[PDB]
Amino acid sequence: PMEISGTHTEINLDNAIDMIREANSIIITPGYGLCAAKAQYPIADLVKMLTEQGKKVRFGIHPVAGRMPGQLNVLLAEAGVPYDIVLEMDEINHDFPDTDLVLVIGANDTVNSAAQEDPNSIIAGMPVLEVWKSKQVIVMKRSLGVGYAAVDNPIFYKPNTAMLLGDAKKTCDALQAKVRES
Ligand SMILES: NC(=O)C1=CN([C@@H]2O[C@H](COP(=O)(O)OP(=O)(O)OC[C@H]3O[C@@H](n4cnc5c(N)ncnc54)[C@H](OP(=O)(O)O)[C@@H]3O)[C@@H](O)[C@H]2O)C=CC1
Repeated sequence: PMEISGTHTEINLDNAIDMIREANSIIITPGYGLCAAKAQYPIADLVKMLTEQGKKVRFGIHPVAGRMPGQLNVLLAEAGVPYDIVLEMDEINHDFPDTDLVLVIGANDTVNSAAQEDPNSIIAGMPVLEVWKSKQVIVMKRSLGVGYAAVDNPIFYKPNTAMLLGDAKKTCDALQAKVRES
């Protein structure tokens, strides 16, 4: 007779819009989920608009994000994301504690805090994008399901993390449309 509970929070599009417009510095950490949904385009256009409003918007790429090395770099460039704002993990990782908002779009293992928090984790020690150190995290995926490493992500239950559930393309399209309504 054993039980363990986990509490996560879910936000709506309007709340996500509020957090986005409230933020001045934004880091986006894309993963396989963005690749699967082909969501590079709506996020590229969103970034473009947010940049035009004076916001600091950049991408943080894990060396092993997606299914191929450098896959996210290719897809973001295909969407026309300026190369200057596409940074690698080792360059951008130190900026997390000083960032207002992190949009985790279709990423999980690459942003899994258990790598540093759970000494008995199968991914313990593995370098990750330290997204949880930012003021606010929005995790954009279809649910609280696992990634490739088939492991639970403790960031889903962190106070500063909000889940924005749904297909990456669908969510990014909606956020792109609402921000355009200005
Ligand atoms: N890059 C490489 O060379 C290779 C990488 N790998 C491994 O793959 C992983 C890559 O990391 P990363 O991609 O960040 O983490 P994951 O691949 O583990 O996570 C991808 C997440 O995206 C979500 N997702 C899938 N489809 C959609 C969708 N259409 N819309 C929104 N979300 C979606 C899934 O959650 P949900 O179901 O809830 O939507 C899933 O948790 C690493 O663990 C790495 O070890 C392995 C071999 C090669």
